[PDB]
Amino acid sequence: TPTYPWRDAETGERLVCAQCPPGTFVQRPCRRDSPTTCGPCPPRHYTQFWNYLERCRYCNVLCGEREEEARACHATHNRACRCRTGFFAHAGFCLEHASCGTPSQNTQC
Amino acid sequence: TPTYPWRDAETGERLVCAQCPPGTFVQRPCRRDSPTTCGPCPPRHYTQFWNYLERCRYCNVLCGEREEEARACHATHNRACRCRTGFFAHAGFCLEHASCGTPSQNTQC
Amino acid sequence: TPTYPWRDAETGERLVCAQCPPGTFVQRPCRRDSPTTCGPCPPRHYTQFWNYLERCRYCNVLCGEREEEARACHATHNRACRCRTGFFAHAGFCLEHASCGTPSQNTQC
Amino acid sequence: DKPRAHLTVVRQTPTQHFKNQFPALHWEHELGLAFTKNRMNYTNKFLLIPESGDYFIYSQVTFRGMPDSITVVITKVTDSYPEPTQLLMGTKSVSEVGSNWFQPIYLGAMFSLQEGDKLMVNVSDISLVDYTKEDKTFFGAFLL
Amino acid sequence: DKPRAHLTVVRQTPTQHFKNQFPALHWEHELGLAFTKNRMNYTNKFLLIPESGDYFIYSQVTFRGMPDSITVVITKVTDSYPEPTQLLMGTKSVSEVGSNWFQPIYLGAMFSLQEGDKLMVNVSDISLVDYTKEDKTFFGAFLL
Amino acid sequence: DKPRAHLTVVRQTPTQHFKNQFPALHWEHELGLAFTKNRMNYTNKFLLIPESGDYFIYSQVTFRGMPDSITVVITKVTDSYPEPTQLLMGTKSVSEVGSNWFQPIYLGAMFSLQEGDKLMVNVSDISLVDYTKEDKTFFGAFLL
Repeated sequence: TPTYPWRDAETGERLVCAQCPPGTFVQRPCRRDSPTTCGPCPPRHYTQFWNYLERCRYCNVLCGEREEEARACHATHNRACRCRTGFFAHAGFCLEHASCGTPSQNTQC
Repeated sequence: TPTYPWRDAETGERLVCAQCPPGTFVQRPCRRDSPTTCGPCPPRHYTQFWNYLERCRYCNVLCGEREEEARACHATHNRACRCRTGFFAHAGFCLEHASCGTPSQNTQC
Repeated sequence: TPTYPWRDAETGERLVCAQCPPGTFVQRPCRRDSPTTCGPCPPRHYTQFWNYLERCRYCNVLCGEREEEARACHATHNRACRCRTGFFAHAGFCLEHASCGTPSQNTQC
Repeated sequence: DKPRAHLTVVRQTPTQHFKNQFPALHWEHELGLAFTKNRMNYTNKFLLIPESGDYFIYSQVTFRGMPDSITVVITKVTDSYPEPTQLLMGTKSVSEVGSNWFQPIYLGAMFSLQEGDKLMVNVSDISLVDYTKEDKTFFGAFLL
Repeated sequence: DKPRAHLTVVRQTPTQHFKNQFPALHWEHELGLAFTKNRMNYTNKFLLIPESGDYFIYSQVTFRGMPDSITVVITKVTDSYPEPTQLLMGTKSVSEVGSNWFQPIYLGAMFSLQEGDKLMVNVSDISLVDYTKEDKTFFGAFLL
Repeated sequence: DKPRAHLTVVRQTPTQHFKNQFPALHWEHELGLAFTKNRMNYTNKFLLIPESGDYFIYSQVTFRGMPDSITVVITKVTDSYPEPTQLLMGTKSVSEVGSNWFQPIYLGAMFSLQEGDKLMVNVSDISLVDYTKEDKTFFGAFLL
């Protein structure tokens, strides 16, 4: 279990607080009384790692033309895009492979 | 006659005011007493439509190289530019037409 | 000796002050009592001309790839760069000269 | 405090009404890096000015072509006149190059605006706008 | 309130004095989108700084060629030293392309300036500057 | 007063650790046009945010090639999460052109940042960054 330093909002006693697991975020920080409240990431948001964000990260990757969802927006990861079946990635552009071609690589004649 | 909502500067009674015709602008807004004062557009300014601007629009189009005044700056319209007799417009550049060509179109051999 | 107008910091009597020579800068302005204090330019700084800066100019020219110090950072001038022996300057790029070429000019076969 | 908005790109819903016309862009206004505060409201492609004053206005639109030129215009719309005002233009001729190019166009300046004014961003070709991420195409304004 | 100016392009009167030199541009200072306020004065190609402090300074110059490169420099001039200071440079090599191109160059940053300083914008070639409209080539500054 | 920094380029010490990674740039923070003030500190490639609020952040990186594309990213780093946030990206595909080109890339926008956040500028290829003068490649931020 990871941990983080924090000073209390009521009366500022510096206490070591509990990190929130992937899928969650610090909804309320730990007190001298209670531990850290981890709330679940809301729709279209994620936390992939043990964190102490007070707000989940937004799924901010949209798939373009010549592109499909390689990975959906989960509460534990961002959305990811690969090229469509007709195309392969190169320099940032998803482009065609000329048969007489995997989303990662150009297959040859 | 077009019209516009307004609240009085002296004592804020919401009254419907008269629009100013092309060539003019709202110099003073209408009151409970008097109607809207429309003043004439000053030099190098215009209003093309029924408006309630408190300031006329500036004639902000200058003709470039390979260009002539298609339309002068009037009090009722902005200045407009066409290409010169030697040139025709294309993509934003006024360029030559090769005879062995109207300001709008390329005439051919 | 060049000169400059100034108003006193203690009691604002407008007096004509002495300029500082190349290599120096106005450390303290001239008073009704004493003349202008010129201090020496600190490391990696310069003043090339008679001036009344309260701070010397920084040597802000770094020599790139294909480049060597034409002139070092002195207290009286900025650093300057020419191309290396293998290259000549053109448009801002120091590039090679093809023998079968001075830092300023391309020598030919 | 002072009216502020930073808006980020979304997928563009390609409109049919464009008679030689530059369409406006749709923006995100609350998710990720996007925010609006202090009465600066985003509705329906416009940013509504709540308070008269001097505003710094900026936008970047990243273009990718997989077209003679590419253009961004930031536009002021008022009710007091039927025609908009072009505040800023960034226009770039597209080189023959290779038909697999990408380019940003950045604009930012200061303008005296009036309570009730609507600011929008127009592009030459909506199908060339890169909408894939919020850091590449954005639009913002703040009262100085 | 605070010194502010947004200046717009005008037709450039081509000067003869340029010994391998970058000429300054002439600006509009009161018509259309151009304004100056709160002691920020425009005279004779310069913007006069009335008050010492930190300023955001910006300019766009649109270039059109119908030339190896194109360059914009924003320059500070003081009386206390005979040589100017280059605050910002935007330099772009011009591709062989097609000799019918256009390009903007945009610069903006924050500088500590002193009462009495003069700011001006210099270009590599005045005959390449697009002066046709106020939204394409502009120059501005405001005290933060 | 308010946290402000304008930083200028220096010679880049080419690091070995870059696993398909965009390295950060080193900046000057006190000499020439470079300054930091009011608790806005520069250390070790980062600009440390001293005070939570809305910041205007900007950078230009001039690239010269004597490469498919060139990219600048301005990045926010927090201790509260292991991965950075990309605030701004300026990416430009490099034309076949002539292998003697130069280009600026300019970015500037407004972001809500928190006390303790670190801002840095990352580039696609450090060996393409023009470091020769302070007016060509710079990085800055100021609390609005």
